[PDB]
Amino acid sequence: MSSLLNSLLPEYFKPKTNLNINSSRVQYGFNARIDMQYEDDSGTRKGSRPNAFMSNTVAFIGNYEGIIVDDIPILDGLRADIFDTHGDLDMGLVEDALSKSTMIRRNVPTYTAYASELLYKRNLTSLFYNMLRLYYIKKWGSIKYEKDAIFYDNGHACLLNRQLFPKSRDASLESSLSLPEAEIAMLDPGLEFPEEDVPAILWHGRVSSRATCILGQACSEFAPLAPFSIAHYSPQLTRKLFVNAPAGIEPSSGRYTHEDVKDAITILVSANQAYTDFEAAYLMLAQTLVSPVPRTAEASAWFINAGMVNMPTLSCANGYYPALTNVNPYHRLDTWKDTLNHWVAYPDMLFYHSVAMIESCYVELGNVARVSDSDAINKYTFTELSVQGRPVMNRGIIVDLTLVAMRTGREISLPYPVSCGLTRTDALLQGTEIHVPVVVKDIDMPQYYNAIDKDVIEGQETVIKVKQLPPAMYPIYTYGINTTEFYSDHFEDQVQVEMAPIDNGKAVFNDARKFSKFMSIMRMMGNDVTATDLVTGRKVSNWADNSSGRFLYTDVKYEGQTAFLVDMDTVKARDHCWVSIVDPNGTMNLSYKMTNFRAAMFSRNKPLYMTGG
Amino acid sequence: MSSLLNSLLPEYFKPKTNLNINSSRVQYGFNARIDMQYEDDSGTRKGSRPNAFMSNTVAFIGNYEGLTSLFYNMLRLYYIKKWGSIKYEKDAIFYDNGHACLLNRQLFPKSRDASLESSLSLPEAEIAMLDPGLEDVPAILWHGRVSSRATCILGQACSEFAPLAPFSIAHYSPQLTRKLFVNAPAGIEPSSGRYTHEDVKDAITILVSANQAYTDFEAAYLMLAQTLVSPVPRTAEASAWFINAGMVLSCANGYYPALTNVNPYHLDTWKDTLNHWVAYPDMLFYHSVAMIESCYVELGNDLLVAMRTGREISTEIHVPVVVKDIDMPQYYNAIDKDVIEGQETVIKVKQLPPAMYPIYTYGINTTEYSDHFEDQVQNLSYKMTNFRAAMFSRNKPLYMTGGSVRTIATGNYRDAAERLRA
Amino acid sequence: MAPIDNGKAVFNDARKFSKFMSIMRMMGNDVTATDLVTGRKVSNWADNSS
Repeated sequence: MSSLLNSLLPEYFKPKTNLNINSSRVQYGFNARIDMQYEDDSGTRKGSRPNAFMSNTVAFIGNYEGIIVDDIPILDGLRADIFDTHGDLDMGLVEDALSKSTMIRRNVPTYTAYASELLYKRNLTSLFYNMLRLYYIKKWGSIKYEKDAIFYDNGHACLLNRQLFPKSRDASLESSLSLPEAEIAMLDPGLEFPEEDVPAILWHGRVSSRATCILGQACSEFAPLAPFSIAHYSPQLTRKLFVNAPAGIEPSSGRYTHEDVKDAITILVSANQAYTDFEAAYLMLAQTLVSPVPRTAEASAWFINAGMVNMPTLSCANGYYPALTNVNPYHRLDTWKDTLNHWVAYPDMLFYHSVAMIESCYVELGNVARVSDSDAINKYTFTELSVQGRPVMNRGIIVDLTLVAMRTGREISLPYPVSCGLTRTDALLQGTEIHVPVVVKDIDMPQYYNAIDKDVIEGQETVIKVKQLPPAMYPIYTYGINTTEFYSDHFEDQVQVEMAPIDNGKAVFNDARKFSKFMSIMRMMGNDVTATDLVTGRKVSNWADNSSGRFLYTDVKYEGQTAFLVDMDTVKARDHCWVSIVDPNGTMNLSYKMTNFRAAMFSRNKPLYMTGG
Repeated sequence: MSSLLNSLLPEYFKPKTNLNINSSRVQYGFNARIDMQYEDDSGTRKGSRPNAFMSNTVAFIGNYEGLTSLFYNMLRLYYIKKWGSIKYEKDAIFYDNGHACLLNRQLFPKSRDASLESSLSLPEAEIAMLDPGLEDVPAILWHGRVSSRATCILGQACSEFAPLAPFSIAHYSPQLTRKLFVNAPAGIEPSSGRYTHEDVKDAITILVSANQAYTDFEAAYLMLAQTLVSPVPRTAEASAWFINAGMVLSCANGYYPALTNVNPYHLDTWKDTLNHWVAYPDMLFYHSVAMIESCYVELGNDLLVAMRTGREISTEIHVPVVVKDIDMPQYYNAIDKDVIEGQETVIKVKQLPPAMYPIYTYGINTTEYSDHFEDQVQNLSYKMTNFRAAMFSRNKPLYMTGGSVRTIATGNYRDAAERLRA
Repeated sequence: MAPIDNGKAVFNDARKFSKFMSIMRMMGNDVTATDLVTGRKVSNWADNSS
């Protein structure tokens, strides 16, 4: 659905058609003007950063694995005459329709008997999904993946691509896949009895030399070398595929450009009258196009084990019954062609729709992981109460759309309750410890991170124990539309730290809420604060990120009693465009204001500009 | 966006069509009249400055690195041919106060002496014909037969730009494409080799009309307004901006011409920017000066223009310097505290000073710059009247030629009933 | 003063020069001005009583 994914984009964001991606990493964000202020008994110290960049790093890598599952049939496309008043295939009008057609008279009785099974095999979502992936593989084919590259680095802990993805050879996206071609046979109209477990599709005129090569590779096994997101592992959809084209199928060309795949899709949707099937395939790819680079080192727990993609079995019986498809189809919603028409016009807009969906999900799974099991709407039972339909199983797109509904705070409506796509909530529902690997840089690491060893020499491969999952992304596109006090994504905010002159700079934060806001605003002002917990004896640093530049409370990496000693004569000025706290006395009052917003994107440490219409 | 950048010019100034630029440096300002009145404890004194010239200096020198991208290069080819007699000398002055001096050897190493036409030697990309029947190469529509001259322009527009002299409209750009299909019913002619600046206008006007790429042109027009000219710094410290080099094609109309028909989807003022350029090409110079002034003024405190006008639009740096007088270390924050006339030293810049003073945007909104018309400083009370724009080029007056610019502009509605806000 | 000036201020008026130099001494700051015409120097710390 192009419509609901379009509304997620910000108001200030004015997108153009073409986006020239030339790398496997993009820093999308915005430039804002922050007017910071520090008030005290001595006096006020004002600062102003005219261009402050808040970013979320998004990559084209992510381990996924496809499995063939059984899903509901999509009945949109068939002629409106055969349907009854309620909206189900009234068999008796089918026998009437086949009799008054251009069919062979000896086949009518034998074909009508099979109709009861074959007419309820209508799901082309798997074919459109694979054909969409072939379009983007050939378009952005020049992107590279290096084996010994930096997946994450925060100074203390480093995580390489070798650690997360073993069995991985370095290669370009174009050179990753070597797809073998499936047989595309021509359907004989004078066949005695239809062959079930072999799908037959319709076509307009002659199947071109390039269309054979595309359909051949779409219905085949994806066995990748490099762990790319649009070239993940998928099983063999089918062995043979019939095509009811009176004009003969030309033999396989071998080569094809990305423009020839658009030609193949537009003919297939038009002939078969399968627009709702395409809408399902569009939302499936929107989830699994780009995966987020983790915000913190301990936020890599989401991407350790491979999340399963639910691809519905390829099943189509239009080739055997050409009469039942015509120019007057049955459809539920009137705006049923809108998703295809949007893709044909603006193909590259899917990148913006993809980041909008994953940013909406991973933000909400951040503040869903921080609720106790003893509650009404909790970790296990947040999907059931929200869903007001009849899906086969609460997985795939249903779990991702219900998280978007919670974020925006609106009612999302689909025509068919289809349950296909990636399932994200895997590591959450397990509710166990996850062991993420890390290579150390400094020697004073295991004070900050909950490491397995207490003394570790530099260049050693260690393990961090992550219990509660921290947020993987910070809200940027959904900034101050449905604000919560956890993220604290306000335009205006203030904090009042109360100290007396008798105290020699040392302040104890009994409250957890205002400790988070103090540590966050001090980082906007470019000050490196290092607090120490009095009960446990661990340490936390506000500089635990190089993208957003905010401090979330999950950076403590421990749930206990709140007694944070901060010494305010060890505050160090780190960044440029900063206000100085030389020597405070009395009550401190910090405050900021974000005034205007301008969309900005970065790639290879250079500006990435939007071009076209 | 013509109507946006046209608004930035002052209400009194209305420039003429043509402007014969014959140098790499242009002063622009106004001749105002100041009526001062002084009062203190000793007594009162009244005077009057009859003619006072307040001006900035803007140049065609700026180190930069690289269907909107195609129109961008086609526009750059137009101005290379038109103003293709501007000389860049390597051992010339960039800034000169009296104590310090910056040469063009410094700020621009890896440069030689060349004219603007002699800077680029562009190769030609293959312009092939798309035969109808074929079932990372763009295809564009065309009206009738592709002319012998039109081939050479499209060929050079797609090719790599590799300059010798640092010029603003000849900056380094990567190769757009290798091939470019043209769905022309009549076959294309082979490339001639030579073309006039007038022939590039004919190429742009046809390419936009056929493809209906009016909004793509508007993007390229604004994109060139930033690059076209660069500021000459106000003081020696304001050279810190221009040390590090600032960083600056797909179409499927040829394949599927059914998608582009007689009823296109569009603002109702979506053909104004092209209609403005095709009528008055030399007006871009004034729009460019207006834009780069607004940006570099507000950075002292791109679409910075909103912060300037106040309307809704829809590490220490090591500057290399030359010592002219022996007493230089007293004024500038120099590394070597003892110097000799001729020595090349380096000065330190921590906070970036303003590169330009408000001239066109003088008194539209006054900050405490203190660019008032009337002000009482505490006692000095002055009044500014009788503004008249004047431009100087190569220490002589540069006069505007041609006729008076008549307004072209379309209303918010043609025959549209309801404003579907969108 | 403007940011273009690197701390250096010239007092054309004699009245406000006297008030600046006096209030800076209440604040406990040792200012040393130099006359541009003659080339002599004046210090605000020229008394230990008032």
